[PDB]
Amino acid sequence: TKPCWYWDKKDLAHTPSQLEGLDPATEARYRREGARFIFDVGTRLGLHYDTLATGIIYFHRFYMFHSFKQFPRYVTGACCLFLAGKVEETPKKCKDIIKTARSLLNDVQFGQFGDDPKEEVMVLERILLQTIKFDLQVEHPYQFLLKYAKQLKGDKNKIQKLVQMAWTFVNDSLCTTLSLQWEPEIIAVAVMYLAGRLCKFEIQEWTSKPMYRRWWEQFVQDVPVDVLEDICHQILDLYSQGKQQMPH
Amino acid sequence: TESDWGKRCVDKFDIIGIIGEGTYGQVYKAKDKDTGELVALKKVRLDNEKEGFPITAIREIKILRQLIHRSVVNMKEIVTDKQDALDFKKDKGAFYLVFEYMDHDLMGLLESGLVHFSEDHIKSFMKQLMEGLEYCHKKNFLHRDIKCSNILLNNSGQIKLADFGLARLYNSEESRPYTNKVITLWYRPPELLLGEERYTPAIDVWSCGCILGELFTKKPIFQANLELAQLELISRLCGSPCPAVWPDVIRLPYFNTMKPKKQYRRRLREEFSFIPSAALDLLDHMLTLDPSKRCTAEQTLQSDFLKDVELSKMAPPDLPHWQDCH
Amino acid sequence: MSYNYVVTAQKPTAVNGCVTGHFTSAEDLNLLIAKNTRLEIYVVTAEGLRPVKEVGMYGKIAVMELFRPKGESKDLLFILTAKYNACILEYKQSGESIDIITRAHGNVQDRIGRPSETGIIGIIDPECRMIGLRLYDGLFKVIPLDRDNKELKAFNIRLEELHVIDVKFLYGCQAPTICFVYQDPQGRHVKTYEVSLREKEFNKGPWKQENVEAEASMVIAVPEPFGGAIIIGQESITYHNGDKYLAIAPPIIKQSTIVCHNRVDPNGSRYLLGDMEGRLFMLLLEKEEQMDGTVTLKDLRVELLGETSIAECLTYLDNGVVFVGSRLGDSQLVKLNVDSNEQGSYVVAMETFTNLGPIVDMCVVDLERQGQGQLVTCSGAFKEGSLRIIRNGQKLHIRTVPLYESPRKICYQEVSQCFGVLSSRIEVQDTSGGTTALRPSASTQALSSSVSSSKLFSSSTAPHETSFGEEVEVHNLLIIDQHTFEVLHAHQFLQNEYALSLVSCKLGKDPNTYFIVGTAMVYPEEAEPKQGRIVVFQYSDGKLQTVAEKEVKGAVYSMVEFNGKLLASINSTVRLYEWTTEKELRTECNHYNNIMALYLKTKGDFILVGDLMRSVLLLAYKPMEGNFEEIARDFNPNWMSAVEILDDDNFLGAENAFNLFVCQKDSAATTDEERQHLQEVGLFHLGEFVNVFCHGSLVMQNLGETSTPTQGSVLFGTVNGMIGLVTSLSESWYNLLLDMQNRLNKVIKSVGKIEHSFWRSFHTERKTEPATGFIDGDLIESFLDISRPKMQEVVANLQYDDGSGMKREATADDLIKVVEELTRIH
Ligand SMILES: CC[C@H](CO)Nc1nc(NCCCCCc2cccc3ccccc23)c2ncn(C(C)C)c2n1
Repeated sequence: TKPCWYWDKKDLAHTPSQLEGLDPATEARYRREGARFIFDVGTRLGLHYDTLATGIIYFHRFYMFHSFKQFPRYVTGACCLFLAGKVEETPKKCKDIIKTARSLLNDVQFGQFGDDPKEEVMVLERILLQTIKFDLQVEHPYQFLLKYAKQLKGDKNKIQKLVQMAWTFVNDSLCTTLSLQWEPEIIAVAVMYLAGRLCKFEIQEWTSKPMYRRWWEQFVQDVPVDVLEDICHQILDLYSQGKQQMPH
Repeated sequence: TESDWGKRCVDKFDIIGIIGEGTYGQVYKAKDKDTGELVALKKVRLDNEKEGFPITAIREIKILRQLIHRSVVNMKEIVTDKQDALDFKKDKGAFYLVFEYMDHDLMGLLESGLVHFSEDHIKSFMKQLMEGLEYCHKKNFLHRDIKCSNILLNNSGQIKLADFGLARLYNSEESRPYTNKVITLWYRPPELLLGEERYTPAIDVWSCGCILGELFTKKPIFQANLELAQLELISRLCGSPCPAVWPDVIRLPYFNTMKPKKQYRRRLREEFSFIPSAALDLLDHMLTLDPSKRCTAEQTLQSDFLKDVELSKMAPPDLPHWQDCH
Repeated sequence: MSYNYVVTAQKPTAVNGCVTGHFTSAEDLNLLIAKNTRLEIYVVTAEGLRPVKEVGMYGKIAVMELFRPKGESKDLLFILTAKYNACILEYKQSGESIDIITRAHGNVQDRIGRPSETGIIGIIDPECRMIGLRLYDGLFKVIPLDRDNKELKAFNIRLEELHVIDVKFLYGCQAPTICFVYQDPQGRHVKTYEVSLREKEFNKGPWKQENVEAEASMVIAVPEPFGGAIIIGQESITYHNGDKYLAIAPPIIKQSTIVCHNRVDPNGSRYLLGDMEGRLFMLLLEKEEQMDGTVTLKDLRVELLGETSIAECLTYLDNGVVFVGSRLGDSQLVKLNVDSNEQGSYVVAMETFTNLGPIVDMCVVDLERQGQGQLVTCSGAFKEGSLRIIRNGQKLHIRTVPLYESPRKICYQEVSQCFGVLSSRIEVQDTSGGTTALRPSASTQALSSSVSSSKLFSSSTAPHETSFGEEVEVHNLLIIDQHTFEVLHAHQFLQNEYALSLVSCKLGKDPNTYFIVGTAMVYPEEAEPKQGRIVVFQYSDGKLQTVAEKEVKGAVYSMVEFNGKLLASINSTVRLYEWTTEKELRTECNHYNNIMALYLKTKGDFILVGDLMRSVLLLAYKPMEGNFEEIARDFNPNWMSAVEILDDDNFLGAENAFNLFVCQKDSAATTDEERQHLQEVGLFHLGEFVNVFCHGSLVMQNLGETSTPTQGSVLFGTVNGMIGLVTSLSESWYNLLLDMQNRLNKVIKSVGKIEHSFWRSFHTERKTEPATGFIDGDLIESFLDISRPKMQEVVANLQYDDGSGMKREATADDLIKVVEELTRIH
């Protein structure tokens, strides 16, 4: 019926990129750069946050089936965003995506697009669709962050601080393979959990079950804290590796 | 696995003929060699590369893999032409969307004059359609192209909805800007004739009501070539758009521009007096001018006409067979 | 775009209605006979009919009635066309000048309505206060006959009874009253309502009765001496007036359905009744006068008079002369005698008026080698079945070959100097368990005969029950000689086997010329036949020899010879067979993308297929590959009745809605879709139902010289007997004639003031389109009959292009030459 789009962390040691001699750090770096390229390009073009995420999810899934050494990432990124735009009904012309890419990429990087940038991107659409197995509908942590936050009742300002902090964590998790490890519902809960821990908030009090200390189980059944803690640990890793710190 | 679409080749189908062409594109009737099942293949051409893969197809793929209902057509898989080896840039082969083969389409059945509908056949027909529309509307999807050519009927009497090329998501809380003209002129709702652009799911209900009437007359209710003449025909029957019956008609862009010859009174019940009482009520509520007063899909199912229709007793339409040949 | 020309060679011959009254003068008794689109006016004499006038109308005549409103000296004529064009007409004569006046006119079509099953019904009040029309289920339309209603404006009264069988205005009522039989789930009933012009609604009726026969068919409004109504059924005739109820159920009428009625005596004492087997009855009303001074109906009686042609309409005229207007056989004038003849009959034929009747099929063959052509048509039905040899000589010469059974398909086999005809005769289940024919017919009177002994279906295992009295069709193949039309041989097909297709041809390397018949096993239980045969016969030495049989899984609707191979359509499948050296058929290729492959035509390696609902498809045999290819299909949905190939790119079709269209291959190879899309380049409302398209012409063309502007010749036969012709034009010639039509339409006065452009507009219940690509030749040939002032008015500013001069003014005498050349094509 529908394809399975989630892998185990241990499996990422065996992506095509890894097996062609790319080391783990480099593929992770390529994923951040490709995702952030997609994010920056679409943000300049005024695209809805779902459209950016869909392209990023297409991108992340793509490089589970192909190697970064044979498919230049910024071309792939641009193609994903182009398709994402048509999928999410925020369409853009390919020539406009290319124009924005030239602004944000240096000459060496834009070298990936070859002699005819538009062609290299449009040609890839055939491969992208086959690669993502024509499963175009994608759900993102954002809708669950809001669906769940809406059922919280309490201090308006504390809950809005929780949401925005978690929302930032969602935007940051797009640079990682979490999109490939856990369903979005879990991500939304995980980022709420991390925002709560950092804000010294106790979310159970805002739920309809204030004495149910595992507050998330009434949103997402069957999630052990182990999963939530792993997701949080990985999100905070990005902040510690970089120079940026937790938003608070 | 069954889910790995886009890889299997169209070699797996024996093409029987070309069933259809037009805005939807080229559709071929085929039989799968391995299963022996009759299918319908829509050729999607990305060779133009003006916008790459058509958005009409992207919506139909996106929506019909999410919608599962007896009265919604099923896309079984997507298959491809023999592709060029190790030359993805050179390759221009087209993709084919596999559907189930529906024996007939309502337009073909009506235009050829070969069908007759009793009240009970119309009950079985409308119940399925409005149940299907209900499934889609409850999922916040608007068909936006309900016409007789897009309703498919098997000889079994099963009804399935089809061309989702123009379908888009609807936000129940927030108004979104949409394409001004979406439905065929004969089946276009009055709000879209006046250019609402923020249309509700009620646009699809109006279209089905035009079909409900058409099934009792065998002739479309409102046939016009120009948007003004269509509003005139609707007005002669349903009444002219009035601030009294349509409070927000003044907000519609072309309200002052597009005026009917007169401020007509509603004559729907009089001109359709030959329709059964239970159905005439359904027509009057589905052909309501005000989008907010127009009934929902669910409300039609909880009507005297369709509520107590047992869907097990399909009752197929009067198919012509040899009797009409002779 | 394509350009074609359509003309009538023989006008509609079938009688669709007949009334008598005082239309031409308040003094003469006239007989008005209606043929499709044609009105004939006669005056009744002591020897027969004197013709006085004939007009054409731009419409199929659906209702025809004579009425005389207070203040008029003579009867006026009401006519309603099948496209809902209404008008009131008057006869006016000024010495030698006869014309028809349009007194009132308008189109009464409703924007919304369901057309009724029993068709348009039109009746007029005895006081001529209003015209009643039953056009749509659930509605009664009233046109009030006031002096001011020159536009025939009308209103609708809601009618609760949705399914109405028949209605009449009753006699003797205080207000206008209707009597109608209706059918609802409880059976058919007879009811009365009253009609109020002031209130514009129905009021309670004089009497309400129910429980009339389940198959009650016709309503008779009995005149004032008796009052009330008579109801004719399948088994019983009943009279209803108020409380009075009389019913006669004589066994004689059960045998055959009664279809027509007419009043003999104006008091209502006697009526004529006719039935489908051609019998003519007298219905007699027996008067009983009470000492009160009142007359009441005592009893009903039915007496058999004799035999007539299977009659669509009857008219009593005067003396003992009755006019038998026939749609299936020859129309007639018969005299009723008081004394029976020695055979027991009171009916003696006077005159026989030719009716080409239903033309089921036809072939064009030059029998006498006159380099001209003759048309041998399969015409008539049941006891009226005939073969009509038609040759052009200024009138057409028609020889009739009575068959007394239904003809279905005809083909010519020159090698054998004979014709093959497929026939159907009706037999009835009798007490022996078998069946008995109602009369001898061609199949029973053949010199030599044979019966299929095939064992293909002999395995049966399928039980079918028989009830005494039920009809069954027996299909035969008839071998008929071309010099003497004596039926030489009759081959009877299997029980429940229908012969659907016949071809005469040689196949493969086989030098013998065969008759090949395609059949279908027809059982009442089956919606679509699932068994069938292709049978190869040889006619040799006065005997038909069965050569080979091929079983198929369906009905062989159509067959055609194809480059020595046999092309046959079995239900959805289109198949090509080869003829082996072992004298057996072997399949080569198949096409399955059809609903029902009703019609087939070929040219070279191209095949045109006609479908029940999917218009027309062009197939091609790829000899390199040994299979079929879909060249182009017409995607617009149409219900086909016949198809024909005009040339390699143009294809002609006929719709069941009485319309003609021409499809053209786009021949523009920019995209695959454009090639596969057949474009409906021609649209034309003919007004006739076309059963057969045949290439050929009846014109004397022994040597070719002076060929006309028209190129190509296709003849077509219709249900109403009309034989027509379709030919092609060059672009310039079409535009000249088209520009001229628009000029003639402004000049020529139409009966009923019906717009010619409206009449020829393509029309189904769901669409109306302006005609395109077709020249109404019958309009063009009317230029010769219009007065000189009108001719010169037509030719003003007329310029023909593409000629020696880019623009050349035409004179009237120039055109009279052009139209005369066009008249020679038929
Ligand atoms: C044209 C667009 C529509 C989209 O709805 N064609 C369509 N007709 C589906 N059945 C109907 C089959 C009807 C009969 C088929 C046929 C056979 C031979 C000749 C014909 C000539 C004219 C018309 C029909 C003909 C159907 N079943 C699934 N699909 C998907 C591709 C949506 C379908 N599309």
